[PDB]
Amino acid sequence: DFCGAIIPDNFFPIEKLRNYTQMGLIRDFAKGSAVIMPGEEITSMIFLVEGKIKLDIIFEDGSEKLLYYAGGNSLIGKLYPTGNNIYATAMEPTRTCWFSEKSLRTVFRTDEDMIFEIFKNYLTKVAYYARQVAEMNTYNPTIRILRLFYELCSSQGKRVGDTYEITMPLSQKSIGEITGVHHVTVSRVLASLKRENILDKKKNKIIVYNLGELKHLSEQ
Amino acid sequence: DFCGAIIPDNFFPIEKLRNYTQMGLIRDFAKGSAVIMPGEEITSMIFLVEGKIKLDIIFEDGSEKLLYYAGGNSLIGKLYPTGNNIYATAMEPTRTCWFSEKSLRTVFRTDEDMIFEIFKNYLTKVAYYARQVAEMNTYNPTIRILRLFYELCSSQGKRVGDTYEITMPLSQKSIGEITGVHHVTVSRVLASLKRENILDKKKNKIIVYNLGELKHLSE
Ligand SMILES: O=C(O)Cc1ccc(O)c(Cl)c1
Ligand SMILES: O=C(O)Cc1ccc(O)c(Cl)c1
Repeated sequence: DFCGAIIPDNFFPIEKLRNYTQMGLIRDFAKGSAVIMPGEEITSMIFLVEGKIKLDIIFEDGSEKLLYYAGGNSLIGKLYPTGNNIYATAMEPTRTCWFSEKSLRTVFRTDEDMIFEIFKNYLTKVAYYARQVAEMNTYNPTIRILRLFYELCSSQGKRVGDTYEITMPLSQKSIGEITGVHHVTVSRVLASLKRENILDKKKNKIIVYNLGELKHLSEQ
Repeated sequence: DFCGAIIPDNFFPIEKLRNYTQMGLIRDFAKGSAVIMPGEEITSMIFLVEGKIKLDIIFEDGSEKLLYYAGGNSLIGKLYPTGNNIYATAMEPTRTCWFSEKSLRTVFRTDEDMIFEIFKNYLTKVAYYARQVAEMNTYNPTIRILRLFYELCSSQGKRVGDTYEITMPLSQKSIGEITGVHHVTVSRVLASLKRENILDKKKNKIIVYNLGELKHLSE
């Protein structure tokens, strides 16, 4: 039931939707193919059976921004028109199941519990983006990066001896896109955290050596 | 079925939940009272029967930001813990109806259409805040104000002679809360639009005198 997310990746997965694929439409996408083409009117929820999708918004002038990444058991909630132009691409071989409104009605008639899993996925999304707007309007770029590391550590960090490890590949490019901070700032902040023996951001994991100092710095 | 919103006010209203408030819990709030107290854990959808609520987020340092305004038939979607500290206050005398998960099961067993109205309400919120993040990362403060005015005109400007009128009280304060732009920028932009005979943002209405020019300046 917990609908917090720290990064916009794998928002509240619903693995149980796999039990209802007969009620929807299976569609596959090779790496690089468009799951949602720019300008395409989507009126389906799109369940990712396995794979990976990058989901962006496109503005009227052609500029493009990351919204989120989605993996196995993720759900794209675009049942109705929203007024946003969306471009979603497969990052690897991807199988999806598309559920129209009518299809979903058959799902919920079979399994009431599915309604609430979907609410939990929408809610996780609203809480994520609503907080992010507010944080962007409150905290400077360096503080947003520190808050991100601190939060990630408290949500996903597992203590291995005298330290915490967060097992995820979080690229500097991805940090930039998620925080809306320019690359020199990202590199400099990450480089000082490593230098001062607080946190080392590696390719495959983040190691936090001093969580109280990271917290303390994030609060300045 | 349209799940757009230009301003964080009266997100996708659900009038038909009025039909089911006997399945929920009616709670009344006086003007100035906390509908959602700071620190309060909420596990109900909260339907606004009548009145008005200002709903804010509060950070660990006690700093606070507007998320939205809600009026009659609005829905607060806080059925599960989110990890955000939320503070919601009644701006007028307010009647609400609180729907637990259990109460919602009863609603949906009765009328399956309510499922989908709630989906529309959530989808409208996601689309609003996700777009706002991306725009904040795309467009400078002044262009975000212009875009706000042009999109409001396009969606609900009413033609009156050579003008378009947007009938709403939208304060300079609220313009800054919505756009994330500081007051001195908001005042200078509004004063320049008025100077240049493009747009006059008055107290209870906004008049657009040159739409094509506003369109152009926003781009
Ligand atoms: O389509 C939109 O405007 C925003 C959006 C994108 C992806 C999602 O999964 C949702 Cl719920 C909304
Ligand atoms: O509770 C939150 O973290 C965000 C929030 C606030 C109000 C709402 O109606 C929703 Cl759906 C979410």
